[PDB]
Amino acid sequence: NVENVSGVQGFLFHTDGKESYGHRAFINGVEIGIKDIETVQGFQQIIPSINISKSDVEAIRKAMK
Amino acid sequence: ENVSGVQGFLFHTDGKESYGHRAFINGVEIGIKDIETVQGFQQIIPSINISKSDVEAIRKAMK
Amino acid sequence: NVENVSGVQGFLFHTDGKESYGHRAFINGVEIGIKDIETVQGFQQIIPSINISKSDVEAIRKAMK
Amino acid sequence: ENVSGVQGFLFHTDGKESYGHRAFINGVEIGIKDIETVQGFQQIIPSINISKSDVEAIRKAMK
Amino acid sequence: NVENVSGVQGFLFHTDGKESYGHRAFINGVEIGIKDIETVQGFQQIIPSINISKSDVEAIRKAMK
Amino acid sequence: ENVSGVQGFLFHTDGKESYGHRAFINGVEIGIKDIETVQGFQQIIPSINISKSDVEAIRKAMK
Amino acid sequence: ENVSGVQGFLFHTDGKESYGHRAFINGVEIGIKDIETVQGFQQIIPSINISKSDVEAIRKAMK
Amino acid sequence: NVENVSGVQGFLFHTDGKESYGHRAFINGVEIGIKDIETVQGFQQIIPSINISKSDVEAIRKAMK
Repeated sequence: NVENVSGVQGFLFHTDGKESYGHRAFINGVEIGIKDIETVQGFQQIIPSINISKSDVEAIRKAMK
Repeated sequence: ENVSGVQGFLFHTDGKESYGHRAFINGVEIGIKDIETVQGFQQIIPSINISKSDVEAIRKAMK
Repeated sequence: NVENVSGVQGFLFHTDGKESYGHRAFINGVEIGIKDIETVQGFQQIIPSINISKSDVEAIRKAMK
Repeated sequence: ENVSGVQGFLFHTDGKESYGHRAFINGVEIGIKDIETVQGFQQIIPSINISKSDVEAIRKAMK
Repeated sequence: NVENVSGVQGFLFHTDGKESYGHRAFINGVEIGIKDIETVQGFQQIIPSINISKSDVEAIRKAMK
Repeated sequence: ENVSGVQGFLFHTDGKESYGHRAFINGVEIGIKDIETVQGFQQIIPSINISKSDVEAIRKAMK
Repeated sequence: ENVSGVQGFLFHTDGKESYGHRAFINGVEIGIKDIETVQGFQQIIPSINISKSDVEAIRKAMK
Repeated sequence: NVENVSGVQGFLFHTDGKESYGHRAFINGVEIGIKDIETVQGFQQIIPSINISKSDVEAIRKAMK
């Protein structure tokens, strides 16, 4: 819809399942772990935050180059 | 602009012979195992119906 | 108008004339036949659906590379 | 974004010497034989009037 | 503002001064003369129509490659 | 999208030493002789004020 | 379109060990010394919170 | 949000601190000084105008190539 001023493309992801892996993100094609909730809430201001099951992360990694 | 860095769609059939949920994500076809992941990606990409008999043709059109 | 999230460019086409060829589509420059109405209704969620006479398909093919 | 993958326009003249309906579609000029096809493409590209005497100049400007 | 579906970039131009040169246009970087008013009204549906004095056409040509 | 195929701006000064109206059109600087042309291009590109003393610096920033 | 010619974001932490205000501007990471500059760039780019412990990972994702 | 017709990307900058450097601008990646207020008000019609402390200009220069 509207232009992306941030120079950041990607999303935060986590699971609400029984085996959490914390919060992680794809940022410009680079997967990282997020250690602090402050950082999660900061990036929630500029990129989407979605749910991904632990069993599906491997497949998402291959699609995100 | 597309802030998510994701282009593609989820697809499945409601016919009698399900192939589960799959997706094209940035030109890469993957299977999706869990409904949590389906609903997560439904927040950022479209989700459409494709019959099992038509998947082969859609595969050739994509990538 | 609005951005294309689907990564799909093209259209469905069919004729309402006397000699139907079923439903077909151009998807990212690739022409395919569509076998099932479920697939037609699915792609109608993301790409246009237009009418093309059987006599005009040959000319449209050459324009769509 | 243009989801249809089609860029161009239909053109015809309402003058006394018709040349039918034609179109530039993705830089390729074609003739259109049937009104069903004209109305189909009118859903996704503009349709304008061009006199027969001006088609040669428009051809040179396109492609 | 909104996307250009026509595959045409340019403008019609004419002068209302004392020495008219008729209607002309830049279409995709190519300057052409327009012979018939039907064509002027057709292209007015998809590209702007502006006034350019005869004395200024030479300078506009050099800017339009 | 910009349908006009023109990117740039008109510029002039209202100071005591006018340099007339000029424009950058697609990275090419030109002089404009007639007010009809100024008002024509004001329909499709912005028109701003630039002092004579600042034109040299704007020229270096453009093209 | 982005008229400012600036893509990026300001970042800081509200934790106990501040690293001040920093920014990624067109893929270049810089420190910002003065609040006037922070408020100036807040007019044109987003400003987000990043914990000190996460800056290393964000650096690797950027540039 | 909306398209940039001007062919100009950048911003004006100045400080309201104790040691002013006047008005300056980045125009298409080129830093210039602005001598006259007429020019400042003209470019304020097409590009943003922001505050930058004198102490921070050096860092902004390196980010703006």
